[PDB]
Amino acid sequence: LIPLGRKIYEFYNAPIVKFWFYTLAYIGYLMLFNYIVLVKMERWPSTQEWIVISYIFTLGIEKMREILMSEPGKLLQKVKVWLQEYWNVTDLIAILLFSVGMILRLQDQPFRSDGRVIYCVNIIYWYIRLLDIFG
Amino acid sequence: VNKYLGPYVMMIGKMMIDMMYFVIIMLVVLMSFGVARQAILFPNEEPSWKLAKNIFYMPYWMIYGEVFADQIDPPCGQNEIQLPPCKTGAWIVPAIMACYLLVANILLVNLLIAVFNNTFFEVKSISNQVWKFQRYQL
Amino acid sequence: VNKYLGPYVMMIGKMMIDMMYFVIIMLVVLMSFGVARQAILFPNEEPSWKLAKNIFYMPYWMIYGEVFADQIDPPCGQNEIQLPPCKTGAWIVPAIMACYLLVANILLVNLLIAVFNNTFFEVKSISNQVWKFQRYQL
Ligand SMILES: CC(C)CCC[C@@H](C)[C@H]1CC[C@H]2[C@@H]3CC=C4C[C@@H](OC(=O)CCC(=O)O)CC[C@]4(C)[C@H]3CC[C@]12C
Ligand SMILES: CC(C)CCC[C@@H](C)[C@H]1CC[C@H]2[C@@H]3CC=C4C[C@@H](OC(=O)CCC(=O)O)CC[C@]4(C)[C@H]3CC[C@]12C
Ligand SMILES: CC(C)CCC[C@@H](C)[C@H]1CC[C@H]2[C@@H]3CC=C4C[C@@H](OC(=O)CCC(=O)O)CC[C@]4(C)[C@H]3CC[C@]12C
Ligand SMILES: CC(C)CCC[C@@H](C)[C@H]1CC[C@H]2[C@@H]3CC=C4C[C@@H](OC(=O)CCC(=O)O)CC[C@]4(C)[C@H]3CC[C@]12C
Ligand SMILES: CC(C)CCC[C@@H](C)[C@H]1CC[C@H]2[C@@H]3CC=C4C[C@@H](OC(=O)CCC(=O)O)CC[C@]4(C)[C@H]3CC[C@]12C
Ligand SMILES: CC(C)CCC[C@@H](C)[C@H]1CC[C@H]2[C@@H]3CC=C4C[C@@H](OC(=O)CCC(=O)O)CC[C@]4(C)[C@H]3CC[C@]12C
Ligand SMILES: CC(C)CCC[C@@H](C)[C@H]1CC[C@H]2[C@@H]3CC=C4C[C@@H](OC(=O)CCC(=O)O)CC[C@]4(C)[C@H]3CC[C@]12C
Ligand SMILES: CC(C)CCC[C@@H](C)[C@H]1CC[C@H]2[C@@H]3CC=C4C[C@@H](OC(=O)CCC(=O)O)CC[C@]4(C)[C@H]3CC[C@]12C
Ligand SMILES: CC(C)CCC[C@@H](C)[C@H]1CC[C@H]2[C@@H]3CC=C4C[C@@H](OC(=O)CCC(=O)O)CC[C@]4(C)[C@H]3CC[C@]12C
Ligand SMILES: CC(C)CCC[C@@H](C)[C@H]1CC[C@H]2[C@@H]3CC=C4C[C@@H](OC(=O)CCC(=O)O)CC[C@]4(C)[C@H]3CC[C@]12C
Repeated sequence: LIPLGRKIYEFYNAPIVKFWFYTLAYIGYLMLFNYIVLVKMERWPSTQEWIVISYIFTLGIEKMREILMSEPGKLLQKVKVWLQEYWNVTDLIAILLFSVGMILRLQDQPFRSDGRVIYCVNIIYWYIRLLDIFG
Repeated sequence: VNKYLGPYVMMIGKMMIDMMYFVIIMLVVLMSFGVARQAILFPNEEPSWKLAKNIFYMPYWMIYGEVFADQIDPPCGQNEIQLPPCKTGAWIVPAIMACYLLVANILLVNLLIAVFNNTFFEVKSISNQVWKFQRYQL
Repeated sequence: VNKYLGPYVMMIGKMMIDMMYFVIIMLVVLMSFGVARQAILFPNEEPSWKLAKNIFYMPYWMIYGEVFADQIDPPCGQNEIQLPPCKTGAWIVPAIMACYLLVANILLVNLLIAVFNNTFFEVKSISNQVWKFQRYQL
């Protein structure tokens, strides 16, 4: 059983396996975003929208962890060296936009439609961000 | 079998791969504009396969000179007959349509022109030589 | 007779051959789409020469920015007044239209751009020298 566990641990820590797992999760998240923007939403979010919100929140926590686990000591230098990549800047802008849209959506009308609109502009961004996977 | 048509045919077959990569990038941009337009203009929809059709329908014919000009920004919320009320954020649909049409028709088609043009000579020489090779098989 | 218009005219005459080969491949793809569209959308037809006209009519103008958007996929078998029952396989026509428009407008026109650009220099030098030779005949 020990060689089987060694094979499992060696497979799941490979960078190609991690990349394909990230790619499949991103494609599934994008598909769920498509379902929650095409179909109507009620007063409370559905299960698919809760999965999309969880994806956004955990991605934001992961980007914060990438900010904290960097090379400089002083925090402004870590923020500056993380914002030197344009994709990190657009990721931060999109996560803040999703937060604003979800806050507006969790209220009543007419703010729910505003959150829906912000969701549509964000799905434009994530569809463009598929080129990171294509890279 | 013809000395000019044959290498032309396999040259078309060689540029099919560059056309395929172009189709992949156009599929990404087209699907973004279709999803955004359908999701803004139609908020209250049941789960139906017509939504998937409406993702692809109008943005695809927008590449070939049909912008569907009556549906860019139709007058709404106005007595003219009081036209139906405007949906929220419907002004973003012509803006993202402008960005989509610009990116598609001006960037990706011209980029496919450029990659067809700069790889033409090697493909033409290899296609002529491979046709002269396949004369034996014929 | 003009030093710039004359070489331009015989340069056009040189590119007519590449235009002819493009016309042949366009004719194959155009007739395939026209025959398929006419034979699917019109099942019960008598022998008439209008069928041959309908093969070439709308697919040819589809190359020049007129996609006939009212006839791509009209609502059928539905109250608009109930529309005529949808012909069997009528959904195949927009798909093969998509494939035809992609192949024609994006592949073959850009390929003709590629064959016009990479044979331009030899044709231009030959046309200039031939015009300078034919000055004596003029
Ligand atoms: C690994 C990658 C390449 C693919 C992973 C994504 C799919 C497995 C997911 C993404 C979108 C999902 C769909 C999104 C929405 C719905 C509607 C859902 O129906 C309802 O919510 C209403 C009825 C009910 O409550 O069951 C049933 C599941 C389904 C088809 C999901 C099935 C599973 C899908 C296709
Ligand atoms: C990790 C993410 C980014 C993608 C992984 C794909 C699947 C693990 C997910 C995607 C869509 C999900 C489905 C979306 C919608 C539903 C309907 C849902 O129906 C109800 O909850 C009905 C009862 C109720 O209303 O509470 C049951 C779970 C299910 C099938 C989900 C099961 C898990 C699915 C297939
Ligand atoms: C009405 C609609 C559906 C029009 C049909 C579109 C496609 C089904 C056709 C149009 C042009 C065809 C291509 C024209 C030229 C060639 C080259 C030829 O292949 C070779 O000569 C082999 C060597 C080589 O590929 O270079 C046959 C396949 C291919 C790619 C053809 C595959 C089928 C294509 C894409
Ligand atoms: C990125 C580019 C190069 C390719 C992406 C575009 C295609 C994948 C899309 C564009 C037009 C679409 C078609 C538009 C309309 C229809 C009709 C539809 O059938 C019906 O709606 C039934 C009949 C009816 O209800 O009127 C089936 C899908 C289909 C063929 C679509 C299939 C997908 C197509 C070919
Ligand atoms: C990265 C790219 C390739 C993502 C592409 C995503 C969309 C094109 C797909 C993914 C999930 C699909 C949805 C999954 C489930 C459904 C439910 C489905 O509902 C039914 O068929 C009715 C159910 C019944 O009554 O039996 C209608 C299509 C729809 C909305 C699908 C529409 C097309 C979606 C949004
Ligand atoms: C990846 C590149 C190189 C090729 C392009 C592949 C896809 C973009 C195509 C191929 C098959 C297509 C699907 C074939 C059939 C349908 C059913 C169709 O359903 C209807 O139109 C339902 C009828 C109606 O409600 O009117 C909706 C589009 C869809 C999902 C098509 C969406 C576009 C797809 C996924
Ligand atoms: C009103 C409609 C029907 C438009 C008419 C279209 C054709 C009847 C014309 C348009 C451009 C003409 C061409 C323009 C230039 C030339 C070059 C010229 O030929 C030469 O100078 C001889 C040297 C050489 O061919 O290189 C005259 C024939 C040709 C092919 C012409 C043939 C007749 C064409 C195809
Ligand atoms: C592959 C490309 C480069 C060339 C292929 C296209 C032509 C060969 C086609 C496209 C338009 C066709 C024309 C479209 C309409 C007509 C009118 C038609 O006359 C009538 O229908 C009589 C008057 C009437 O009944 O209204 C005679 C054929 C003709 C000239 C067609 C002849 C063949 C044409 C020129
Ligand atoms: C490889 C490519 C170029 C082949 C193209 C073939 C078709 C475009 C042609 C060849 C056979 C033709 C058909 C041959 C016979 C007839 C019968 C003809 O009937 C009449 O004229 C009526 C008889 C009468 O009352 O006198 C009408 C045209 C039609 C359908 C023709 C329409 C055009 C067709 C299908
Ligand atoms: C090979 C390339 C380089 C040149 C293109 C040649 C053909 C594609 C053209 C030239 C003569 C054309 C034909 C000339 C006259 C007619 C009669 C025309 O008859 C009608 O329109 C009948 C009236 C009606 O009912 O509308 C139908 C098209 C047709 C067969 C044309 C079909 C297309 C043809 C064969």
